[PDB]
Amino acid sequence: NDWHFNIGAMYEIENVGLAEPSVYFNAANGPWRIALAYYQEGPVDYSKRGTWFDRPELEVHYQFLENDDFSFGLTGGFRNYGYHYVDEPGKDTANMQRWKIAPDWDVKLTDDLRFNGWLSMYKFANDLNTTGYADTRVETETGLQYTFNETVALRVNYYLERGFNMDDSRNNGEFSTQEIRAYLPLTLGNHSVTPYTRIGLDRWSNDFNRVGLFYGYDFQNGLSVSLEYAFEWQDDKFHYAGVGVNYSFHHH
Ligand SMILES: CCCCCCCCOCCOCCOCCOCCO
Ligand SMILES: CCCCCCCCOCCOCCOCCOCCO
Repeated sequence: NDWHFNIGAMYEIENVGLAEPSVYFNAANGPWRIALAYYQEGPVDYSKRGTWFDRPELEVHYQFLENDDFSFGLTGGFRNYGYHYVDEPGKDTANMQRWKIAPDWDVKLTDDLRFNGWLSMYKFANDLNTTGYADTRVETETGLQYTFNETVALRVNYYLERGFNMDDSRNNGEFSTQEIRAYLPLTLGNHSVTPYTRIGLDRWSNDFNRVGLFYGYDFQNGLSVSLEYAFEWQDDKFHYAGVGVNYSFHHH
């Protein structure tokens, strides 16, 4: 079968502040896909330093079935969160892993309408007292896709993320987030434009909205780039900007 490879890089900025460079490489053959990525997050002014962390990751995806009427796959993943704390009590480092098992599906309802989504089951282990994370988490984004034509499609999804603790007497990091996410994927030749919105339904930890715009360009020579902006707020204003480059090449 054909070996499909991808290599890429991204640089994101989240300021209310954070600089986040990352790279990745993935290979696919038949129903299998293996992805490796490295992500780092720290203050934009780390030069002045402060707490930061890196996030190596290995994911494997398997496609059980891929037909027009029904498609389903599964991804297994592992990540380590390497924290480096600055000017804070306790040890200055911590390592917490995240194990992920997540099915994804796409089911045809009509020639124009589809029901798709994914669901991730997570386990977090080690240094959770320092880290503050709940040891268990479930997340899901599932919904409907109405396709106008090859150029436009509408997607409206329900989103849920929640943290639980298997450890009966520990309530650290527990939370619940529910949202409605709408996207309007536009494909224009080599251009890709996807304006989207996140409508907060409710969230509690221990109304929030976001509007954004994704843009991607494909040079059709294996190279593609992307730019994206997002604005989130409560009453709490946050800004997000990101740029990326991907190079696609196959085998056989
Ligand atoms: C095969 C191509 C790899 C493409 C680069 C992706 C980056 C992969 O991870 C590098 C690991 O970064 C350093 C940390 O020490 C390793 C910890 O174990 C993490 C599991 O991947
Ligand atoms: C930038 C996105 C443009 C895409 C437009 C498609 C809009 C489609 O309809 C979305 C309708 O759903 C709205 C949100 O859910 C209701 C909110 O919850 C109620 C009270 O908080």
